[PDB]
Amino acid sequence: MREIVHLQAGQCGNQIGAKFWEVISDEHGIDPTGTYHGDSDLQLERINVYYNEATGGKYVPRAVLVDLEPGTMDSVRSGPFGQIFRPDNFVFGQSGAGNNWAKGHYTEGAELVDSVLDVVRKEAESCDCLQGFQLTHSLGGGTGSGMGTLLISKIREEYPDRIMNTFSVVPSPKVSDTVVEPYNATLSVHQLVENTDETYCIDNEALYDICFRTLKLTTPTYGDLNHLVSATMSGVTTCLRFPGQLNADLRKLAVNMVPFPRLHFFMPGFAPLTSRGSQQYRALTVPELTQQMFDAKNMMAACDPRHGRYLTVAAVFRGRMSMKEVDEQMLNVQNKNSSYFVEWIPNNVKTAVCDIPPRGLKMSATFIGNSTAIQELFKRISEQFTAMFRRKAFLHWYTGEGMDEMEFTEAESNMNDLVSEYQQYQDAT
Amino acid sequence: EIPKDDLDFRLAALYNHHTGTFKNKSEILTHQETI
Amino acid sequence: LPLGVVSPYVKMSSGGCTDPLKFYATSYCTAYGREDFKPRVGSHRGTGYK
Amino acid sequence: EESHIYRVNFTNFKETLITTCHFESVEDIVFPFGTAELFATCAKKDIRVWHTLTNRELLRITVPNMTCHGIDFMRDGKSIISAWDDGRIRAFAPETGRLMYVINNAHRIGVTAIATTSDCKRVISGGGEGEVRVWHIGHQTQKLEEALKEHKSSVS
Amino acid sequence: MRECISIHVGQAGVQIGNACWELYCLEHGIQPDGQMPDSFNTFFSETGAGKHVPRAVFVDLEPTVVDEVRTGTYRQLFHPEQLITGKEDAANNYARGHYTIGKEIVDLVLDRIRKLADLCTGLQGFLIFHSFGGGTGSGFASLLMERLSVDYGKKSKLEFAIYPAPQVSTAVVEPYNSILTTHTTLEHSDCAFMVDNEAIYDICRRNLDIERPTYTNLNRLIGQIVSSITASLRFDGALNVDLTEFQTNLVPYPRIHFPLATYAPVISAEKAYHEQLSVAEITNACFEPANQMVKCDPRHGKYMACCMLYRGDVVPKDVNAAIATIKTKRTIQFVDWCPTGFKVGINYQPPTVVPGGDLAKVQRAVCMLSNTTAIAEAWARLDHKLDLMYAKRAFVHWYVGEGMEEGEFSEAREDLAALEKDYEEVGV
Amino acid sequence: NLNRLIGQIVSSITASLRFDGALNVDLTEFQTNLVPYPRIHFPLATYAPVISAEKAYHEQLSVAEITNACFEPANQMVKCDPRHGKYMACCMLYRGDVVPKDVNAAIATIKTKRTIQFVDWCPTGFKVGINYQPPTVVPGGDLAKVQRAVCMLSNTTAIAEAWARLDHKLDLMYAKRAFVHWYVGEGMEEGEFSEAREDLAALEKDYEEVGVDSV
Amino acid sequence: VSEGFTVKAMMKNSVVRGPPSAGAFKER
Amino acid sequence: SESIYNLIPSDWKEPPQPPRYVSIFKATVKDDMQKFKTAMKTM
Amino acid sequence: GCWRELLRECKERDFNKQGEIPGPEFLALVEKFNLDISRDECQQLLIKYDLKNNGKFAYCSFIQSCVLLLKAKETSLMQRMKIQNANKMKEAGAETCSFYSALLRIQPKIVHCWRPMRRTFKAYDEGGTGLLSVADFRKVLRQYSINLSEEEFFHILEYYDKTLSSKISYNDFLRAFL
Ligand SMILES: Nc1nc2c(ncn2[C@@H]2O[C@H](COP(=O)(O)OP(=O)(O)OP(=O)(O)O)[C@@H](O)[C@H]2O)c(=O)[nH]1
Ligand SMILES: Nc1nc2c(ncn2[C@@H]2O[C@H](COP(=O)(O)OP(=O)(O)O)[C@@H](O)[C@H]2O)c(=O)[nH]1
Ligand SMILES: [Mg+2]
Repeated sequence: MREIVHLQAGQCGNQIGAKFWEVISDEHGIDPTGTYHGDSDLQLERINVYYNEATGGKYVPRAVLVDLEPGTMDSVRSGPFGQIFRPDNFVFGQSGAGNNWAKGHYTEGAELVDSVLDVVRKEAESCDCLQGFQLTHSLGGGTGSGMGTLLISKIREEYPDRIMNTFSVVPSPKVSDTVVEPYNATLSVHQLVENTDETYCIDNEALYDICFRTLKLTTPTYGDLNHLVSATMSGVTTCLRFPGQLNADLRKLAVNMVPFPRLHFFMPGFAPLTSRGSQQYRALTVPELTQQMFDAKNMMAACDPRHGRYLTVAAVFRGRMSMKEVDEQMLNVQNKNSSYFVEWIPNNVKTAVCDIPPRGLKMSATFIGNSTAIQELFKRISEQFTAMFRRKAFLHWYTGEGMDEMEFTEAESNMNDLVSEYQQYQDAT
Repeated sequence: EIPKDDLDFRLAALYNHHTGTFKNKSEILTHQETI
Repeated sequence: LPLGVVSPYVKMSSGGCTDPLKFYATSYCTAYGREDFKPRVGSHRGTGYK
Repeated sequence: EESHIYRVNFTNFKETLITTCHFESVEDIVFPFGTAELFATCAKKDIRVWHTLTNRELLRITVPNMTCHGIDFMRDGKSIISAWDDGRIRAFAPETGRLMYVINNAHRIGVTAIATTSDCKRVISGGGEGEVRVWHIGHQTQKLEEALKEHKSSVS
Repeated sequence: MRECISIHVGQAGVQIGNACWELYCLEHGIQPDGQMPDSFNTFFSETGAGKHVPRAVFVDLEPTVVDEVRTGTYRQLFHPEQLITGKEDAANNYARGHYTIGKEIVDLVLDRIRKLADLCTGLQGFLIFHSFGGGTGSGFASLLMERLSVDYGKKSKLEFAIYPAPQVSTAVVEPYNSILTTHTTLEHSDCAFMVDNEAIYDICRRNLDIERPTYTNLNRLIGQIVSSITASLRFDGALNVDLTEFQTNLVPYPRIHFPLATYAPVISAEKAYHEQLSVAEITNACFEPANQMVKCDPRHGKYMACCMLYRGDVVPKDVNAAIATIKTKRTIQFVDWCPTGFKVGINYQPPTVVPGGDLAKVQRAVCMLSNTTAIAEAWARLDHKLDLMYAKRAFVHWYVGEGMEEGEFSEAREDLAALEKDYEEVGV
Repeated sequence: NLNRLIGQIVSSITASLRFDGALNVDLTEFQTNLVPYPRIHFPLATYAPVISAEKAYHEQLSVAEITNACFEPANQMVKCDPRHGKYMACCMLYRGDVVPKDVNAAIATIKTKRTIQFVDWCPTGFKVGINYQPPTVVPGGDLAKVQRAVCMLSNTTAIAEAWARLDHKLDLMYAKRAFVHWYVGEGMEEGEFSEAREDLAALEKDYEEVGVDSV
Repeated sequence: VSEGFTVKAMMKNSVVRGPPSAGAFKER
Repeated sequence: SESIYNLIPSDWKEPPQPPRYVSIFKATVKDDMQKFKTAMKTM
Repeated sequence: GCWRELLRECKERDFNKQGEIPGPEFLALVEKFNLDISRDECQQLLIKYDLKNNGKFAYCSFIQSCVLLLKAKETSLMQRMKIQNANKMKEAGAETCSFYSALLRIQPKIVHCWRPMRRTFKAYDEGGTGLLSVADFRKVLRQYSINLSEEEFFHILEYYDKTLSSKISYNDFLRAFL
């Protein structure tokens, strides 16, 4: 019907996917063996979206795990859900990129991209009518950001009319995890601008703050951050797996949101995030959903609204709720805050209501928002890159691997004109 | 132009029954007016 | 699969639950849906001797 | 060879015709009545009607290997009678050049002069032998009422 | 006979029909399996073993909402190929549903339409349900109307559309879909009813004591209105109105066809104790600007015609008293060139109560149908919303990139400009 | 399933031998009505109410629309397109609850439509058969218990496309004598293939000669 | 461009290269 | 019946299209959209 | 800063296209738009810049030096630049006055749309090289409403394609605008 082939490139992509498939299998009643023990018949009607059929009534995901070094996939395999993947889908090589975009894009990814292209051609053509692909990766690394965009470049030419989503993890303003991270960021953004229809910007300490303040967890883990990203990635595609009073797939969210084919970088958000001790201090209604949805402390990016203007906002609801309440909340949130929404678009909120919440919750919501204030991510990345590149700070680890300075120059100029275009649509009559 | 379902299936359908291998229901009755 | 046809996973399915207290109560089943109603199959009657 | 001048770009070879003319002696321009923005010409093998504001060509009619001594219109633009050198008088439509009729042996040499009466009924022609001939033009038939005989040379 | 074919296109059409056909089945006594445990002849074809099949084509490009009909309690009622689904939906794009996705499913729908029309000897007209916001409810529901207008000629094609609400909405590209569908509503329809969800929300909030309503109540109200419109083809009446007989009295001109439905008694059961639901009391409830199904005050314009469709224990001796009472007041102002301005239809079957519904069982009801000038202000909001967004070409690359030329956006706006001028100039 | 359907078609032909009918046709009457000339004796076959039990019980299956189900260009059971051929004679066999005026009205409906073309040397163009016994359902089968059934045996010009395909499929092989030595070796000579070819070329031209209108 | 009996060939829209060559009909 | 005077080029420049009909409710819909619109009330 | 004014009020008094206009018809009319003036500038800028041995002054060359770059001095370091893929042109040039006029007429459009124009130059048959075909160049120019006549395209192509190679560098064409 409408199937999604899920790609995960790099250590960040593999560790995100290892939790994404766990939360999806718990949502669809799939055990670690791979069988089905669902309590309702609605959990298997649309199991062909993510799961392929096997002999003996077994369900395997449409996952392609890509890594330059097989090190992270021992931890992926040894986990609780590591044995549900088909072993032919694991693609790996001999050496790693070592946080080098150039190595994983030119020298080490050029011979590993063929096997991945074969496995995605085999997986994509076992489908009835493919809707689109899906990539999870990070922009600061070398394999997930170098190979992760070569994959999109090769896939887009073969499938030019499908959906390419990228749940990317963007670099961090306060402290980093990679010294050469601005180079990888500016190189990967230049590919992500042309080659994707939807891109999700996810910041790490946005997740850290969310866990420490809105969840009030004393000691988190990267597993909790991956759970947040998995929950905000499952709720986007929840209207094409369950029925509802208003349906919206990936293409309906893409058409309603991007007004121009460049402004496709968004802000995720998950609204029912209760505290560890403050569950009894709330009366769960739709106004609290909207209030925690639009609170600027609840975004998944370190860049904020109230410095820019919302262009389009998505709101995918889950649960049995009334539609007058949802509609009046979205009317109030635009009317009462009339300066952070653009004036040339009369309605900036697209709403979708499904029927089945996540298991254990009564209602749910998933913010997706196109803001003109995403550009301070790109502005800061450009400032860090113009600090590093002008003095050839680490360029010899790239130019000796068959790169050229012109490629960094394209990668910077494209982001700078994207910043200029966001500024032009920031203020307009 | 069609006063009967038979003329809807006939005449204006472009499905050649001799060179049409294993079409489904939705592609037998494709009309010239659609194009 | 043909264009205007049901899926094999939907051709034999019970749908959602009509009881609102259930977790999997669809809006359609709670609105338009009845418990303890078994539908019937039709027939065709007539012969030329008639 | 025939007077055309082209301008064609070197990339992918698209040509543009910018100048047209005859390629022999031209004679007997005839203006239509009333209007002044069109006029007609005749020469060897070609009869052409020109636009006079932008100096371009609208149509050409050809009888090969022949020369037209003179042409004339009618009162309303139904035909162009022409005096070719083969002893024939030919009438074409004002556009699309369709042959309306033909007078086969008009004169023992080619018809030199030509005229037109206002009632669209009589055509006066003169040959190289010296005969002045009046011709009756009908809807179906084209006849000769009388050949008038004084001249001892071609009729100018 | 007096048969009608119901064409339900899009999610709005399918979810409207899930209440409409429940109402029809409860009206005619037909069980959900199609078997009772000649009044049904306009909506049901009777296979010779007590099996009645609806004359409905449930159409969608998305296989989710139709699949609940196929697995619900009503799975045996419908023919299996009367419920036609696609593979990909239109994704709120007019161009997709009109040029790309709906072009491969249109002919199956026309085939089923011909199947249903062949079984019916005397066909009155079609009943088309759709919404102006969505993709398949606008693009495909505008291609199918063009095909039906070419093929079926002089038959009536009523349409019940969900217009965008004035203040609230649910999509961003709603003005683009609603502007482009104005040409086929103008040219390929005989009567074009409009409702918007905010007016019905106000009715369900104020007249019914229902905080937090959903789409089910709105669909039930629309089903009640469409039942009262077609009730005179099923049950006897004092003054029966046909689908043609109200058209000659409602539309003055071939372009002025945009009535406004109004169901008068809309009260819950605990407010019906203190109300005496008389004919005169429900008659002047139709003219109150708080009960119109499109948010526009009729006081801003002039009434041009009316088709008052009564039902139940109504005698023609007090309809005239109510009409005279309406004509006394000067708030309800009529037009210069129409002195009579009233068509009265009286049926006898009282409206039925749907179990699980909110409306109280009433012995008298009336559906008011009025061609008032005030509907012209519902187009001005859409006009302003269109040229606010088309000023610097937002969302145009999605429509242009699928088989739609850029210039079609301007002509669909010139059409609405001419329609607005024709509607506003004709009252004065 | 193919064999079961073929069994239904064959049982429709011999239905007038084992059951009483209004207007019955025996096997000798299958031959002076269907075969115009001593060579054109290859008629198509079809079955009208081929429908599953999930959709059989919803529509009434009367005479006036299962008669159209036989002339549909996608219900014919040989891959030859009737729209490029003119019918010569059709043998309609009805069984079940059929009254002889419904057949008459349906056949008049067929003859009114100008797409279904018949030859000018055959104004009658039909052979009626009505039987009172409905077709027998088989448990575990795919067809449903239907009170009417129509089998149509139509002799059409349109079958000249299939033999034009068979002649080309011998044309491809015989020019290199492929697989001929596997046939010569057992009591057969080389010249017998060209004999079959010239006979089929004659049969191909016979359809054109019978199909051309008489001035 | 495809190569043969590979997953890129059985695709809605593909171009498949033919066999390379033969030996005869040309001089040795 | 065929004339030479039909060989005269003619175009007859079409008049400019009349200005688009701006409605008499434009002020009302502008004030209706601008009402209930405060800035920075919840965020 | 007043380039449109000095062009609109110089093409009207131009008698026939290429014909320039004499001295005082420039010196008195730079006071019309209040240009900063000096006689020492006037003497050289009139007499030294009369490149046909006549009293007429070449407007196109002077205003070409005024507004259109065509000759970069790299503007010192620590200064951000715009076009980055130039110097792939094998030293071609004719530099007729009509070339400068065509450049000036096209000038207000390219500066408005060159960030999306360069990428449709790129996506149309580049690979990475920096050279497009003439026909594709005309197709890309027309898609942004830059429409060039036959004379205009002749004078454009005589500067960026000397060897009749049917390949034109697009960055070097875009360099003489920004
Ligand atoms: N009254 C009413 N309106 C509905 C209902 N469901 C959807 N709508 C309206 O439909 C509009 C959007 O179109 P949808 O029906 O949701 O979707 P669609 O018509 O199938 O078009 P696509 O999904 O884009 O293919 C919204 O503006 C709603 O107002 C409903 O149940 N009742
Ligand atoms: N959310 C999340 N982020 C991670 C995880 N592991 C690494 N990252 C982030 O990914 C960024 C760099 O990715 P990296 O590990 O270098 O990917 P690689 O190129 O495959 O090695 C760092 O900034 C990390 O913060 C994880 O498990 N979850
Ligand atoms: Mg939909």
